[PDB]
Amino acid sequence: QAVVTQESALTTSPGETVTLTCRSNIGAVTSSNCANWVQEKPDHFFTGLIGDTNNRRSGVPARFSGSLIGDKAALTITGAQTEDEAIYFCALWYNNLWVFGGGTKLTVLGQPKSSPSVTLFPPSSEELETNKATLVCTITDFYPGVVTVDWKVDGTPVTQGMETTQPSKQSNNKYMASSYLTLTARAWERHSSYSCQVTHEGHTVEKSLSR
Amino acid sequence: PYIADCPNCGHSRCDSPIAIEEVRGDAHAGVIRIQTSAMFGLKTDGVDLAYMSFMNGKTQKSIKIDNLHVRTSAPCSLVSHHGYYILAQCPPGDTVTVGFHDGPNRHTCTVAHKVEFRPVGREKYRHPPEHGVELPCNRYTHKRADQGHYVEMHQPGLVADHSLLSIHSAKVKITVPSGAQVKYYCKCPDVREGITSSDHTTTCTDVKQCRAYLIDNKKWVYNSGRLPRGEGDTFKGKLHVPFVPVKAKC
Amino acid sequence: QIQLVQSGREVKNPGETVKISCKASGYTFTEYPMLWVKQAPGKGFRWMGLIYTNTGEPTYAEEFKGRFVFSLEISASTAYLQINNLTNEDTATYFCVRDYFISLDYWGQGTTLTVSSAKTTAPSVYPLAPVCGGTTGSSVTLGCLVKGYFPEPVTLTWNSGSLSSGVHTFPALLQSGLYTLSSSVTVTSNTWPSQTITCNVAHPASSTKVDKKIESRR
Repeated sequence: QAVVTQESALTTSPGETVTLTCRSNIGAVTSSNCANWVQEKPDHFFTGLIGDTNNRRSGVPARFSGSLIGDKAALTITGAQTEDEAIYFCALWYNNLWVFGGGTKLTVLGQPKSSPSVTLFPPSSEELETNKATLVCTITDFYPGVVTVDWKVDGTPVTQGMETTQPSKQSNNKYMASSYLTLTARAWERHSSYSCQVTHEGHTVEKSLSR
Repeated sequence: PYIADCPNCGHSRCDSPIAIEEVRGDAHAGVIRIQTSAMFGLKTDGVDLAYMSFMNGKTQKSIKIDNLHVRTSAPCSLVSHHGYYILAQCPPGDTVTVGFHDGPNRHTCTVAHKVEFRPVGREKYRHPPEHGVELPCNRYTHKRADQGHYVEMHQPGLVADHSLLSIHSAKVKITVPSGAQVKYYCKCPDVREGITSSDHTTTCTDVKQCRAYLIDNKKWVYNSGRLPRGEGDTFKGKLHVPFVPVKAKC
Repeated sequence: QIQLVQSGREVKNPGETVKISCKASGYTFTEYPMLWVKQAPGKGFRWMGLIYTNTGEPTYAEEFKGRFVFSLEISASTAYLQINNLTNEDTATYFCVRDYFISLDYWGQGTTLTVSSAKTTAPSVYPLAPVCGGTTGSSVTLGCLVKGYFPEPVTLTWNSGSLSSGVHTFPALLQSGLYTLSSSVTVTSNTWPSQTITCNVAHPASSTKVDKKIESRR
């Protein structure tokens, strides 16, 4: 019966100072709200940063500090780093329960771009023994995390049969994704040239197999 | 530096550290000896009478005296401070009105007290002249090296501080200044004394039904009427008065 | 130091019950109670309640009083979430969390539940070896395709988990009523096919375990 509000997204560059805020719909935030700040890195990875407004969890870099600014709780990153790019959630206590904010997606300049590593595999034979054939195109270590995957059977853009996952964040903070093109044992044996084309930060990478 | 309840603290009854008790317009020399509940003088530790320590929070603030103002019907003139106590040359005034300037805020304190200054003599002036005869007036000293009397100054009682009683995300959460003694329970049944570090509260939830207390008797106080008793004991702390009334010839 | 490791992700058809464990490490269980938080797919983070790991009394958020029940295997430093009469809109991830320092200091890994009607289909595990010709670089990428299973989850390791560096496991995705997952691994060209590289797959719901060694196409 209280609504915590946070900035939606904030973009900064390595070395800058950035402030995230946490607003309560009922009134000014005070020390009896024990503002907590939590960080979510990709992979459902949670860590606590600050608690009780300004107590930094142990092993959280000092570039992170909490405080009350005006009528709201604030988190300041002093010397933001590339590693700080994540979702920050604030939590406020209200005498009997906790209310979490919507979280702020923070983007920090860094991590020089990285091209994808693409590999296309042929349907294995144990699978061709099922009267099925699935060409797997794996794409890993790319950043920025956005790609376009296009399949081309025998020179012709396939347009049905393919499925491409959504970019998932790896540990190093780069992304990955795979695309599947399912044919029939038979569709397989028919056509002759398969190719998985991946477009990333303007360059294209085509990986073709030959049956 | 004690903090008490000023009666007409700018708006109305605040709790100023410079809460004025024991106004003494009883001498002749245009002078009043006053006690603030604030202990200006040296700092917290060791230096320079002309600095300024009042209470902000549970905490002191031992900094410069920059812009003191005692005043009455007119602005007074400071004479000297020592301890809780200031001497200042004032004119007559129906009231007494005191205040410094921390710098962000005026933060004054004011009080009623019937003041007059008859000079000693068959002349009923309103003010001391530059000339005339000298004769035995009653008056307070400039100085501090003074023992002619001493007032009892034993401990403080507790004080409220609801900045302590935060929330442990569902429960009301007390903390401690520095390991000080926080005397705690709530209307519900939970921990009943409180002599602790930072506790939580299993039972109650609301901040407004709990005992935010500070038994912090590492430094005694003046025994103001606007003090709550330290219920335990009459601790020691017999402490002098600087500004003795002396037989100056005004 | 402090590790809260949670159970793996379940699939359950509407109406069922689930018991999600949270095994605590590094602290004395008893002086720090447990927060249960629901991060729903879109919606963001929500406090589900707190359990006094000392007395055992739970607090539920009002949204959670009813089908939700917190309990603890005190003795083993485990806290557990049980959601009975599962509703389809309970698919989400649930985190256990330690309440300390006037907030929450450590969060678990999460246990994701996918409430969904469906039978039980064992996966087909297929080796992904490089193209029949050449493939000459300083390194080499092999793969493993885990196709057509239900429900979640499956676990996948490489060489019983001794080969974890250079691995990309790709989140399972639903296609035609079945889940499909895949993984790649990259090693130096001297390692493979000199040394054996094996994909290990388990599908608990069907009691299926498959070990598939990646063999050269010729």
